[PDB]
Amino acid sequence: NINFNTKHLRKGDPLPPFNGKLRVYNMRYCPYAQRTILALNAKQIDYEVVNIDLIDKPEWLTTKSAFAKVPAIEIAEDVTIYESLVTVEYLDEVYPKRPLLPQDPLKKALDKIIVEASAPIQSLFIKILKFSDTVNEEHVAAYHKALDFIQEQLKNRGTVFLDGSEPGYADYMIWPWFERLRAFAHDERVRLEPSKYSLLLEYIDNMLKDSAVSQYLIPLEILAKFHEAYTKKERPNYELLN
Ligand SMILES: N[C@@H](CCC(=O)N[C@@H](CS)C(=O)NCC(=O)O)C(=O)O
Ligand SMILES: [K+]
Ligand SMILES: [K+]
Ligand SMILES: [K+]
Repeated sequence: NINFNTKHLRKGDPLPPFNGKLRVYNMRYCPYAQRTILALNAKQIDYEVVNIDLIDKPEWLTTKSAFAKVPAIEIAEDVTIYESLVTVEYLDEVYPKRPLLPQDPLKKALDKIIVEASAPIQSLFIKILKFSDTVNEEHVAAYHKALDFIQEQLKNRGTVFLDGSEPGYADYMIWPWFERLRAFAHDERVRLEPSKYSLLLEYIDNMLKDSAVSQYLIPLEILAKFHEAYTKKERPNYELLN
């Protein structure tokens, strides 16, 4: 029912009036904002998306998102939450069905640790994307430590997904970087050796089939095109899907 690909709004664009639907201030290619989409999808919460041009930001953005970042959710008129993990934790507390976070505090903590474990991945991706020349071997090594740790958590838990037979917070909150890893899979510093990472590669295949993931997937040729702008220092085209 939801259109993920309405125009990204720029300075001079009007602010659509609140209409009752929970609203996400998003940008289609933002992995951080993707966390909020995944959560909303998995929990089957009705919502609407307002896309934001991050190069030429709407004047009224900081009104909704103090740090001028995405995502932000608006849960009522002029009442907003931002910071991706903050938004997801709010939705999990207020919408009880399909709980993303473990109820047991210890298990909850482990999930958050796992998410933190993906920082080196988040880091390598943004470096390769925007500061590619500065990418050294500590970055690449840290990234591999990151993958090792995550795979091992999955191995130890023995389940299909980090959070069980259905993906949960840990899965969804790291997923966007795995979605992106797929498009970096022919840069040599990212490609995964299939013996070492066969369990992780299998998990990624299964994630692609989760309906919260699949309905929001970016076709890989589109994502590569998008990334291309950055590596050339071009002005982003936010409308490739529209
Ligand atoms: N810690 C924040 C970070 C989110 C973030 O970095 N959003 C980026 C987009 S990928 C952004 O809005 N950058 C604003 C800019 O272009 O200055 C979160 O988890 O929500
Ligand atoms: K980014
Ligand atoms: K960033
Ligand atoms: K390309």
